[PDB]
Amino acid sequence: GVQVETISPGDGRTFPKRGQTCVVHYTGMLEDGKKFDSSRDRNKPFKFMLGKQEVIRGWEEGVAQMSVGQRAKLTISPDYAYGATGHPGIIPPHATLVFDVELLKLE
Ligand SMILES: CC[C@@H]1/C=C(\C)[C@@H](O)[C@H](C)C[C@H](OC)[C@H]2O[C@@](O)(C(=O)C(=O)N3CCCC[C@H]3C(=O)O[C@H](/C(C)=C/[C@@H]3CC[C@@H](O)[C@H](OC)C3)[C@H](C)[C@@H](O)CC1=O)[C@H](C)C[C@@H]2OC
Repeated sequence: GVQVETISPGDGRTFPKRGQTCVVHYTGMLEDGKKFDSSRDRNKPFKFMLGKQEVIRGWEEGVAQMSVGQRAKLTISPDYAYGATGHPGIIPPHATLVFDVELLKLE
């Protein structure tokens, strides 16, 4: 599944609902620590809509647990990420992933 470990607290009140757009910054790394992506390096917040099957299960369920302003470490088992398939040339098969995610606002 997905573990959510808080880095910095959010408001504890405003949680994303199905049909709302989450605006986040994130960094993604493999379990061994190798960074593979960062919206911060891209200098553009990442947007996705909850309930629209847009993101890996670990995100769909992990970000749902966050409130606006919260920064958290999401540790995600391969089955809640890219599984045995992986993501060609980025995510190897059977990868546990770690995301640093900050929920900036809802739209
Ligand atoms: C068509 C291009 C389209 C690309 C964009 C909109 C880009 O602008 C984004 C900024 C994405 C990044 O582009 C540089 C890049 O992000 C990663 O690096 C990454 O950090 C990641 O893991 N993310 C992104 C942040 C949210 C969680 C997760 C994800 O869920 O991503 C989603 C994802 C890949 C879902 C799979 C869909 C197929 C299912 O079969 C599989 O089911 C297991 C899940 C992603 C947002 C898709 O909805 C949309 C796209 O892929 C991926 C390793 C590879 C991906 O590039 C492709």
